[PDB]
Amino acid sequence: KETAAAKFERQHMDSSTSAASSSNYCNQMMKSRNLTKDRCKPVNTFVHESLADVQAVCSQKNVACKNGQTNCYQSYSTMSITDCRETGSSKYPNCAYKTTQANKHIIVACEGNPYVPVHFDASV
Ligand SMILES: [Cl-]
Ligand SMILES: [Cl-]
Repeated sequence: KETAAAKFERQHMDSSTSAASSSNYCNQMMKSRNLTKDRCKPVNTFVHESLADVQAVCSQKNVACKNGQTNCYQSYSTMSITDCRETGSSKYPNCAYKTTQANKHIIVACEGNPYVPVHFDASV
């Protein structure tokens, strides 16, 4: 009951802000995107660009994925992103995250028809 594309959108897209506000962005977004349900998702990145700009990456620079697959693509430009990672004080169900805002290239795995992002691999 979620497509790979839709799961990618939910976990990784935050086009409604230009950049993480505040230290509490990650606590709020990890909860609101339902990434804290039965466990605290340990690590997650949100991208502050339009969905079209992110989708476009699937036609940009083809690079290997960490896992050796060959359907990864690296954004030609940097993009506003926020990395969310659990802190030592995080104990499910009181999940706690460090918010780190940055401008980096993103690397995504793409697939399907239409050929769209299905996994966030990394930022550089
Ligand atoms: Cl979909
Ligand atoms: Cl991630």
